[PDB]
Amino acid sequence: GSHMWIGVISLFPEMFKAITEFGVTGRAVKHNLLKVECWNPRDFTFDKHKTVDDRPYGGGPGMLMMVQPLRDAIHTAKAAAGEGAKVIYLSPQGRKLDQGGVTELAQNQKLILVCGRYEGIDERLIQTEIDEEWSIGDYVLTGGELPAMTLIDAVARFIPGVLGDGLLDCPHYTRPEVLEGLTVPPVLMSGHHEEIRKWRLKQSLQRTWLRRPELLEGLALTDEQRKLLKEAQAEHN
Amino acid sequence: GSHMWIGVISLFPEMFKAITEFGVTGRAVKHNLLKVECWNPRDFTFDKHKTVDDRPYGGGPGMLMMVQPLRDAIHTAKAAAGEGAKVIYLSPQGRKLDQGGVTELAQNQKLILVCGRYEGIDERLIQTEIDEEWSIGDYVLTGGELPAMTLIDAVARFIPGVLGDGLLDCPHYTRPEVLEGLTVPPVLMSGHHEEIRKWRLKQSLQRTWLRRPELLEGLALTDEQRKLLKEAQAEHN
Ligand SMILES: Nc1nonc1C(=O)NCC1CCCCC1
Ligand SMILES: Nc1nonc1C(=O)NCC1CCCCC1
Repeated sequence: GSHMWIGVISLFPEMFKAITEFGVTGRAVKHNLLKVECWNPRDFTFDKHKTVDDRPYGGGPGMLMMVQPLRDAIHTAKAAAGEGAKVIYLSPQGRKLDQGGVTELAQNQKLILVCGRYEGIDERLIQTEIDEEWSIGDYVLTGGELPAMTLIDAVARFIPGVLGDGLLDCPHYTRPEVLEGLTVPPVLMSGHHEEIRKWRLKQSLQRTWLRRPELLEGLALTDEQRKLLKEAQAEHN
Repeated sequence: GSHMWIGVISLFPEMFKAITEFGVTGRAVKHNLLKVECWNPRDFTFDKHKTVDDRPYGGGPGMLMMVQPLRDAIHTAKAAAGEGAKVIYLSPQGRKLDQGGVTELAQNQKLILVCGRYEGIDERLIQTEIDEEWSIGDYVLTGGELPAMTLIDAVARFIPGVLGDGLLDCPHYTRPEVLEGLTVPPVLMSGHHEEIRKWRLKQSLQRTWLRRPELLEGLALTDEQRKLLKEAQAEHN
């Protein structure tokens, strides 16, 4: 119902087939719940070799994205989007993406994602063309395409019809009942939905505490969560 | 020279064309510096509909990856890799990936990346088949393929011949000298390499301090870095 439009600026638009042609996101595109539209800076060049990079002022080992083709591609995308479109640049210098951030971005009906290549883009373009800068993680990649697709996949899950709480997920079990000597926890076989809910919640609480203690600090646990966590920490001791 | 082999278990192997056919990583594959080999659990099914999912014990809204096809695919990949291969599962419950973690993973000559779909995989498979669990970020995606590709792209940068310090990157500038009233910092035009190096370092220090203060805590700054940062904080005031 509340479909989403995402414009993409990229030198390798065919990379985005990975999300538009496969799985849940592929279905979302086919069903017109999500639309991904790509513009290639190479198409906006004029020199006879279609040059899309340029030398950095001050010297340096690498190259930067050439301003004019990239600038023109962005302007074209903005015009196609109309008013309301938020322009986002993916880079390690951006705001750290988390699920809260995903929910925020997902409120936007229109996004334009600029995918950097080489050593990046001109700083003045960030000032004049980019509304927000985001990062998917503290690591370095060869291009902004994978971060853009990661963002798209993340926000797509919030679009109505695409699918079917601060804690890590509980463990999951399926057939067979015994796998290499390891049995399914009896509570999951019991058929008692309330016990199953509490066990799963307790497991999530235990796993978050053991693996990601800092995530617990940012939460105000319910009475039930405080109790189950206490139980888990007592059993762990 | 120190090429890398990465095995992938995925229901959508064609997604990985995004990294194997394009850009820096595409070149790495063509030049045999990086090899990405995929196995599809669907190929290991036997039922007439090639079923790759299964119902979770204890009930629940979603489905899990079916154990037998996934187990068989993993075993096949391991056999193809031989000894030394580290098997990695991508999920939000994994160890948080950062650049330090990328450098660690990049030491491995062989990796096998298991890409979960649906609600995930059986916990006992994690215990019996998975060596390490990693996460690219605190957000939820539809599948492990994008995280796997993100990891591959990240570690590929450390392979010799693929390409050409705790701080955020400095701003970059290219042509033209004036862009919508915004000029290139004169120091980058000066031709004085030492001044340019110090300005870039100071900019990185300033940006890290303003955007990601916590990253500074984890660093032991050099005498020069302490001074340039002090200068930046004085100028900011
Ligand atoms: N990490 C990240 N989070 O979002 N993007 C990231 C990245 O590593 N992007 C690669 C590009 C970014 C532009 C400069 C060239 C490298
Ligand atoms: N975040 C992440 N970091 O690594 N993987 C992530 C993820 O969100 N993976 C999606 C899959 C994970 C298996 C269960 C179904 C969802």
